[PDB]
Amino acid sequence: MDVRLAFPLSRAEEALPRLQALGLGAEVYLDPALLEEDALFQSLRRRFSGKLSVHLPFWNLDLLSPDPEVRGLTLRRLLFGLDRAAELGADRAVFHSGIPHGRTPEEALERALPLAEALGLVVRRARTLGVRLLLENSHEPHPEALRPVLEAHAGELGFCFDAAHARVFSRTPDPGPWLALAPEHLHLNDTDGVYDRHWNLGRGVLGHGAWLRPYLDRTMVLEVREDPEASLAFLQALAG
Ligand SMILES: [Zn+2]
Ligand SMILES: [Zn+2]
Ligand SMILES: [Zn+2]
Repeated sequence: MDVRLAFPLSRAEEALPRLQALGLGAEVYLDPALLEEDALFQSLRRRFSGKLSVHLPFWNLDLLSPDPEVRGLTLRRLLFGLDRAAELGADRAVFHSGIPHGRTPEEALERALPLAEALGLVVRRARTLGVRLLLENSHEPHPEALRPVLEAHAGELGFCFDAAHARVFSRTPDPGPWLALAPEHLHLNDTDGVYDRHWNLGRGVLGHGAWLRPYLDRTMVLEVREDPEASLAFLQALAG
C-alpha cells in the first residue's frame, strides 16, 4: 500500500526518522511562514526519497473571499506552494476550497462554478509543473457542492476524501455519498464525532472497516497527531 504520514515542514526533523522506520511516504504541509526558506526545501528533497505529496497552505485562505487582499494572498500561497511542491518532486498537492464553515447546501452549490473558475490559474500551474492537484473536502455541507467543480475541470482536478471533516463539519456524515466522487487520495484518522481529533484509526466512531477496504490500493495519508504505527497496523490488518 501507498501509506503516507502527514506532517508540517516545520516538524520535518521529527518526522523523517519515523518515516524511514515504518516505510511510510510523506505528505508535507507547507507552513506559510517557511515558504521562503530555500534551505529547508533542499534539505528535505535530498534526504527523503519515499513517495511525497504536499498539503498547500489553507489557514484563512479563500479564492472567493469578500476581502480582495485575502483573494490575492490565497492565489499567491497556492501558486508558490505548487512551485515548492514541484521542487520537492511531489506527485500530488492537496488544498481546501476556502468555503467558510456553516454555509447551507444551496449556498455551497452557488460557490461551485465561481470556484471552478477561480481555480483555473492554479490547475494550469499544476499542469505546467506536472503536479496533480487535489481538492479536499473541508466545510462543504455535501458532495453535491464539489461534484460540479470536479466535473468542470474534466479530470484535471482530483478529489481527496477526509471522512472526519464530513462527520464533524458537514451535513453529510455518511462516507458513502463522498466516496461516490471517486477520491484518489484519502485523509485517514478517527474522531469522536464531535471534533476533528486526528486520532489513530480504530480509536473513534468512523468505522473504517465498513467502508475503507475497497480503497486500499489508493494513496492513504495518515493525518494523525500521535505515533502512526497503530494506524499502519490497522491498515495492514485490513489488507490481509
Ligand atoms: Zn486538509
Ligand atoms: Zn484532511
Ligand atoms: Zn483534518
